[PDB]
Amino acid sequence: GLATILAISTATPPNCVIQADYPDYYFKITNSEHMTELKEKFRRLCEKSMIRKRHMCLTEEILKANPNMCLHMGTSLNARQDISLVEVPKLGKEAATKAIKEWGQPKSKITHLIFCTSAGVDMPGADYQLTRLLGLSPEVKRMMIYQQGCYAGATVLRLAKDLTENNKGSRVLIVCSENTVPTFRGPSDTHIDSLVGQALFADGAAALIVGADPDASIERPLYHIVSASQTLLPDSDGAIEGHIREAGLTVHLKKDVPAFFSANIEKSLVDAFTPIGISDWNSIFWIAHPGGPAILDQVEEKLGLRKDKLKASRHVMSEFGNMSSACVLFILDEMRKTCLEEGKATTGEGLDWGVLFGFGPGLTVETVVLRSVPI
Amino acid sequence: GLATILAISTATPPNCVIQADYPDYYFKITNSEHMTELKEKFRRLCEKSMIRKRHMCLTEEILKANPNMCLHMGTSLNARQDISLVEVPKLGKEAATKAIKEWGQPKSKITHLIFCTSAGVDMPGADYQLTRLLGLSPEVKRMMIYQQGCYAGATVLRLAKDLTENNKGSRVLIVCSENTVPTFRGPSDTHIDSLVGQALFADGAAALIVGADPDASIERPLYHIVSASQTLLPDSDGAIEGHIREAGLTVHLKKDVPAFFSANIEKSLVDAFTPIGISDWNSIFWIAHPGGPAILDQVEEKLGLRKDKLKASRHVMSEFGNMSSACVLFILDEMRKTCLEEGKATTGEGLDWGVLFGFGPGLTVETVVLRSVPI
Repeated sequence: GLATILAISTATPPNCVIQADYPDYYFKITNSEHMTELKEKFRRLCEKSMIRKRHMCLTEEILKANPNMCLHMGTSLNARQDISLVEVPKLGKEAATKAIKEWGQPKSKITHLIFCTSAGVDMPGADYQLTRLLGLSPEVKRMMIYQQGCYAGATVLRLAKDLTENNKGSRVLIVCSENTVPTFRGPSDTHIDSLVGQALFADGAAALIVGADPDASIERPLYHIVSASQTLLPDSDGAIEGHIREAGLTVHLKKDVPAFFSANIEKSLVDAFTPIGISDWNSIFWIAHPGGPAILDQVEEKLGLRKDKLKASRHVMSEFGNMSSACVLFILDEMRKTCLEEGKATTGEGLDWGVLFGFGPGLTVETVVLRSVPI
Repeated sequence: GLATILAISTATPPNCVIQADYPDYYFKITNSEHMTELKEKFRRLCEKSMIRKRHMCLTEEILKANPNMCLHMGTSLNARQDISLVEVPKLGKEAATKAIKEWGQPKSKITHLIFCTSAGVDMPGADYQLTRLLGLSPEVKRMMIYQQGCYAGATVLRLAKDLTENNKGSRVLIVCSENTVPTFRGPSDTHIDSLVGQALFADGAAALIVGADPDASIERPLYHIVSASQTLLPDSDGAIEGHIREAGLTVHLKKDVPAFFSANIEKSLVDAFTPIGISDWNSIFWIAHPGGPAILDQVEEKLGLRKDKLKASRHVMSEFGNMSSACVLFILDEMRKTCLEEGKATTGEGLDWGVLFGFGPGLTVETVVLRSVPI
């Protein structure tokens, strides 16, 4: 067969933050109102993010209950773990139940589970928690993908393709669940790159069903996963790092990040699409992890993409912020729903071939070649 | 093709502790010599461990510099991470270099990397570090398996099987690297289960090359990975837990653990060997994760295994202790070397079919069916 996405669903915590209001709220709750210049910098970061709103399980009440999380470097990993380790599989279950209901088959037919998160590690992991919460078969074959950051929404597709194509009749449930509990922290003039995360990161979960031999009388293909590649970018060592410490997950970013991704992305397109015979990057549909807005702007400019190629990707970023691995799965869901509602000829904006990109630490570009499905 | 192990190598840190001396050493370096009854309990645990020696990168000198690690619950994750995150890929590279040398092919033919550890998470992960240290191709397809504990030496074989068999010509490098840095801590009267870990856990790394289409002119099969299953045991929730906290990785064990594994292991054997037609568990060769010695004793008793079926597994436990995911890979290396030197007819103690078991949190039994290779 050929790995095929059969259902997609998403979930977010009910609490949302309006990005226009976030600088005042953030500098107040972190006791940082004396940092007037830094607050103006943060306002500019929030304005430039092109995020309208973000969902966050971290409410004002929870932050007031956890003052060490509101320090810049407060000893707080235990408080963060206590919140996030429950929230990650809970939000994952919400998305998974909806995807399983869309699919419409018995959960006993789920043979594999891939769980992905960077919001907190535990033994047994979130894959175990989700298996028990859902009532999956105890013999479900689990793969727990921890702490791989913003490219792992593509990673899980790369993994799912090999799992489903090498196991006749297998059905893989994929769940990505991300949140800001590990990364939220007070500001510091010494650490501007942390501020970037505070402007961008958000909560969300997405779930998919994948199989390589869809039964046309009961299942409905949405996308086919044709190929999946991964590469490290030259000379990019150390550009993005995240450390799990006593103060939570600390983020470290170098100024050069968008230039690294935009200068190297065409190589990934050439390598992925030369065997297909496609070289017109405007003739394919696009899903690009959008959590770095300058990355997409510079990729668009470097490649000469028409300004609407990234519309679905930028829409998810506007309405949800950087939900890490879940973003590209939300974008797939946005695209297939918008294409159905608008009467497009395919789930890929009327086009047959598409590309899905994950970007993250390494640097690392994950490149997935997709095919759409008619109407 | 069919996933085939083509090379195996191992590595350990040079420092080792003799188990007969460890109760005195451990109770001195943790400033706990007044706890005489607890020390006697620890002596009995160390004696019943059937471990002769363990390798550990944690030295007396390093422990003296990290007093927070010597308390039972001292704030110490940062100090642990600082040691472990460099040691994990360093020891992994040592094993990987040896395995690639045995294999004898250029490192540029490695298309995939699986890295597995529970000794500390970082972004980018140990897979990235190993890629750069080894000079693997930037386009190597990486899978980072973090925090899955003592069954993950079987997990990586399950993963490698699907990766190699779905990608023609692919060659996967597997590296498992474990250490005691996150778990070492001082003793406590009300946490005897943590004391168990202090008697058992050890450092080590193993590396393998796997491919599904071995070229007999240049490559040398050692074992074939025929099937790979995973299951959760009934009624076992919470029997083993490990939490990543400000004090490091804390371990929590209920008393019933060996009985859970021994009561349920025959179901896994029947499920795995029914398509092959085997029911005599003495007629297959055995690789069993040995880090819980009572588990192997009860499995041996329950199934009626003859007294030397578990010899290779217990030998690795005796000479190296519980190195978590790396143990079963050490046992595979020990078995194929012993069989070569004893003039056995196959790499599986003269037998054709074998079973490899990982045991870990969940509970979770991973069951891998192997075939040996002749002489």
